[PDB]
Amino acid sequence: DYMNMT
Amino acid sequence: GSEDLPHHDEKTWNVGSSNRNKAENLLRGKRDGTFLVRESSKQGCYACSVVVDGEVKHCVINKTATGYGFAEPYNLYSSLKELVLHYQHTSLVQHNDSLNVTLAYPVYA
Repeated sequence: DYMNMT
Repeated sequence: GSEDLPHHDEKTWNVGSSNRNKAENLLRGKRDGTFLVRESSKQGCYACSVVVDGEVKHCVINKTATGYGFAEPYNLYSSLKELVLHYQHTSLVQHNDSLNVTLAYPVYA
């Protein structure tokens, strides 16, 4: 689980 | 000038193949904007771990033909240190409204 960076 | 920044010494923030758990250990109790870079568990990618609002946030760093970055159209940087130098003066808010910090303070500065 990583931050969404879009 | 900004040549003084600790970010120019990659050893102040690059903690090699350290995993997520080790990253979280290292950042405990650190001020907002303290950060590190490492390999990701996703083999061949890297990750940035950064303290925001007192919590450690993890962001994958893509490795693409045009460079490293967090997302298109920002996969532009020729190295991790170019990425880090860019985000020392660019808030991560342009990627996620909940990441409104710069890569301010290398964990080992």
